Amino acid sequence: VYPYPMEPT
Amino acid sequence: ERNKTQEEHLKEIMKHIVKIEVKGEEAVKKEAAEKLLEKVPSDVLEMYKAIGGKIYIVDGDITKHISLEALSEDKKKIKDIYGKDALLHEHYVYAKEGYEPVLVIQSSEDYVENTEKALNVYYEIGKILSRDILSKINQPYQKFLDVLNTIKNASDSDGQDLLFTNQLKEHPTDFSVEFLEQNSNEVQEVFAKAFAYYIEPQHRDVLQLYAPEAFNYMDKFNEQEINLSLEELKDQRMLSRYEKWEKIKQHYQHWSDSLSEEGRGLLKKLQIPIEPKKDDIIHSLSQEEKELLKRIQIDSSDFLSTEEKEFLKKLQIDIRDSLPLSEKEKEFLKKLKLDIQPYDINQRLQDTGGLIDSPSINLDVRKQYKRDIQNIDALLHQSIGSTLYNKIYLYENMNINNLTATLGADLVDSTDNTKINRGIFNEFKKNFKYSISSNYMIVDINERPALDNERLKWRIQLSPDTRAGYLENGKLILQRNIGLEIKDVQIIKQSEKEYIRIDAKVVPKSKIDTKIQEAQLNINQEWNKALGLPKYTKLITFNVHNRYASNIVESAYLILNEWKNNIQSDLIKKVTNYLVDGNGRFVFTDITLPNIAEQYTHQDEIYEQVHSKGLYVPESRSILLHGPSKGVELRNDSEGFIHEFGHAVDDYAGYLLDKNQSDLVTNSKKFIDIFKEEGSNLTSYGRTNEAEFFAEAFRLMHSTDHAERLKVQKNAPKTFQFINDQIKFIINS
Repeated sequence: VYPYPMEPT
Repeated sequence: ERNKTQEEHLKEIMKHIVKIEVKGEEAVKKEAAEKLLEKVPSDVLEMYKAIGGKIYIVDGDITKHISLEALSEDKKKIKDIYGKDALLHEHYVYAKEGYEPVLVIQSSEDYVENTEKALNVYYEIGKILSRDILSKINQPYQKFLDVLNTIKNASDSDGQDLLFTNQLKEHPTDFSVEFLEQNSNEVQEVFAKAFAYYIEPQHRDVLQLYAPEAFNYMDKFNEQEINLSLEELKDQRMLSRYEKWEKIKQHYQHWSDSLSEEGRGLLKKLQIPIEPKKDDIIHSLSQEEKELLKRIQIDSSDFLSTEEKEFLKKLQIDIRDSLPLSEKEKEFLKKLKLDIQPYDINQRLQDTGGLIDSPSINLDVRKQYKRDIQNIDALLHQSIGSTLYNKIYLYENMNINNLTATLGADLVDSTDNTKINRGIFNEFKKNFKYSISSNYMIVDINERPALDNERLKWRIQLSPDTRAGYLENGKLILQRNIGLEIKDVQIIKQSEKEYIRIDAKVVPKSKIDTKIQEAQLNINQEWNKALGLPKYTKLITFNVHNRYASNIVESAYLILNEWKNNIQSDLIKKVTNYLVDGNGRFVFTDITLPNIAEQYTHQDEIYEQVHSKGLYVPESRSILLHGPSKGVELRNDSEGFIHEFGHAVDDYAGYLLDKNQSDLVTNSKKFIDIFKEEGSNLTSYGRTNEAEFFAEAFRLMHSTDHAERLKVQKNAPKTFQFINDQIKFIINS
């Protein structure tokens, strides 16, 4: 699984 | 049989505000006054009533009346609908402003044959509407500024030559909310004027001829929207607010009196989540786990948000009353992450989109959540429909981030945090047509002030069918799985601060789901024909459950058109086919990624789940894209998607190499070196590892912004050349 994380809310 | 209720409604309100005081046998003059005010939208009269206004039909010099006895020489000289100066004691109409509004109309035989007077009367009524009523609910506003601007900046000056004064005519730039701020009377005149022309049947055609945009507005407003105005006006009235709260409190009286202890315990823990307790966490920690908790620089990892970071961090503090990093620990933390989450029921529903059986959390908790939910579902059995009332609006204050963190990042004007950025606003209103609630919505009976991060004010129109639970504090808890259609989105001012009013109507969740399903079916016909796949293949899937629903769907199309117009058609087909051959999928969803089968199905352990904006799963050969979030400074979703398609390109190329095994070309020594060198030239995220670098790089190279395409070329040439080789390799082979 290769993601692209979001930005902490 | 129902239009007659309307005439019925009239007579009623008339009885109050309409007071006749004449000579010539009132029966006639009065009859005339009814036929005149009959043309005015019923609800404007009830609104005038709401603010204590009254209409007096008297004889002779209108200033010769009790209500107008105090009028000041200045306000004794008026101007008619056309701008011509007149003398009050010579005119036939006047609307007194003030905390005790007065409408005085001179009783004349004909108002029909005299299309001019009528126009004026309506003009002073329109003046009442805009100046005395709408002003108490902060309007007209941006929505109206729009009609005004469309009129001036339109090539055909005849529009202005009918509704604007010269003061407005001259004004250079468009009328901004600021203008209106210090020109309320100006706008009110135009508003009033357009309302006038519209109301008076004879002058209506003229409006629709030279000022169509205005006609339209006043048309829509008087045929529907107005009723919402009345609604908001009432929401301002203390008594109205409480008369409402009571009827509802009463309609659920039995439901409440019969409610058990546990029942209330549920409704309660549903409103405020239980935070994890140290004495438990520490207690749970295995011997090694507890020990291992001391060599950790928690602030090391990333999959742990600050809140979690700090929380964990204080766990040591209690243990200390005593005497980067390895992945075995990285594992330990991915494990504790799960355990330190608040027990938040509504949260659980939103994250899973309703699939409460998702194995994205530890069985015991999954079960604990299911038990409580099946119960709340049982508790919220009585529907809102009642004989105590008809249409019932409920309110909800929401945070934009909940629907789209990306736009939520630029919603408030950075120079003036009281204003809303028209730019992001437009983009946000764009494809917002339907919404879904997978968890229990907690609304207010009467609208209340919002929180800072909440700039979204929903005004929801409940269905009689909708089930709900009553709370003592004047809030209702609605049942899960509600369907909502967006009826209107506009910017409004409230408390010297701007908000986005969302007017929605509850409908059957299935009706919405059918739209989603019909769309998913449509999108494949289209992209199956483009990519040239078998007519009935299932490539793209819409896993949409939450509140910004319709959007997820409408952005998938756009995301793909981007994907298309930036990458080589033949690379697309070759890779895409590879994916389909493995049952792959392009999943566009609004539920957190660890709840998409395509990922959790191929997991070893649960704590090995990933939630992010995008994710590529080799085992499923699918690309997942979570819409509600904000990619770490990704301009938009298009990019993130392509970034994932990069991991997909990596996955196919490696395969073409040694077809006997699924290994990544991004793993080859030849590449492990290019990365070891140029692997710090592009985005920081790219610096993570080869696969991410390859993808990050792959992405920039296919950006819609060439400025970015060049960056790779003159910063990671050895890479720009690699990726391009892999492209030919795949295209040909």
